[PDB]
Amino acid sequence: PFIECHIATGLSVARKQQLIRDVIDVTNKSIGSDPKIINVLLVEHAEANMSISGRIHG
Amino acid sequence: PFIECHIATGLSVARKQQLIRDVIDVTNKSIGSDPKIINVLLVEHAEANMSISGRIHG
Amino acid sequence: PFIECHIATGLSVARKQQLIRDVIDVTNKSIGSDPKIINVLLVEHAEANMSISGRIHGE
Amino acid sequence: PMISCDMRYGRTDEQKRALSAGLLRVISEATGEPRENIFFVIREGSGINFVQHGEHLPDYVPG
Amino acid sequence: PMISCDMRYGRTDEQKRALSAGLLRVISEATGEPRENIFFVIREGSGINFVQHGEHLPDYVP
Amino acid sequence: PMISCDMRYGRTDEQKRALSAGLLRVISEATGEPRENIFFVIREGSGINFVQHGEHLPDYVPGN
Repeated sequence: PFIECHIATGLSVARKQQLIRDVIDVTNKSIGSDPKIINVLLVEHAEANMSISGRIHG
Repeated sequence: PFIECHIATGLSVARKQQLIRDVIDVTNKSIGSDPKIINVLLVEHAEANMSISGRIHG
Repeated sequence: PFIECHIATGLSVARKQQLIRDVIDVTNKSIGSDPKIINVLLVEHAEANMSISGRIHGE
Repeated sequence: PMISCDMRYGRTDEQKRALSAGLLRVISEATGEPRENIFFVIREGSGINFVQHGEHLPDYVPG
Repeated sequence: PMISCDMRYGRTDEQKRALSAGLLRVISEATGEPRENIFFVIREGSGINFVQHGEHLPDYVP
Repeated sequence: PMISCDMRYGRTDEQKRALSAGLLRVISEATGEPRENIFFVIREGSGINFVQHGEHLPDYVPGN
């Protein structure tokens, strides 16, 4: 699989590393994919540039 | 829906914020989606990193 | 086609432009697409934010 | 500019034309870019492929 | 947050439910964001559409 | 590196293989990244799903 995670800027380096590890782990466990075919991209955005459920930041 | 918009850097916060509002509204009007299931991501790029119809910037 | 390329930061602007030219060229050559229907987006990332085949950068 | 829309299967060709027309209009107004400089792609999937408020969506029903 | 997962067609609804539950939990835990503020989409395609180390994948078999 | 290509349904297996080989080569040469560190995904859809020059595309001819 290829998992792209769009998150707000601001997490520490250790937090981002652990998130990638955790994404790999839960993908492996839930659908059985060998880590060898799991690919992860973490991308950070300003909160202003993201809207979930039609919500405008601020 | 999830709408991802890749635009050139340099637009204003109000213009980007209005753009997000405009995309939510037009998705609502065109396909009838309730804003609660509309999600928008705005991503800004240097002009040199984008090519439409095989055009090379500059 | 719309081709999005996620690469590590570190290339020059000139090298990135050549990359786009070459992506357009190989797409045209491999599937016969006229450049007029080829679209390319290059996105740069820190190495730490990318994992291929479950590998963690630094390890 | 490049725009993508992931949404459930089931929209008519006419609905997709209305969506593109609207998105192109608003992107053009924001960026100053003409239609010639905008690309748009719709990506379709089943309801189970979309999760909002923690819950998977049902398959799309017109109306 | 917004999460997407591109994977081969063929996973069951039950497998997709387990995947979403897992990804939502770990993203929520990392970011401090409630599940209310997370969107997730799965995108599916044929095996030939997936290329890992230059090799095209076979179709998935559930 | 991770590469995606959104395009209409209808390209042959041979064409998809030629596309991946070419894109991998160009990316490798530009980035110094080995074959082992590159991922590529093709996302297919109907012609109506693609809009260029303000107009929706017809379906791709021929097909698979």
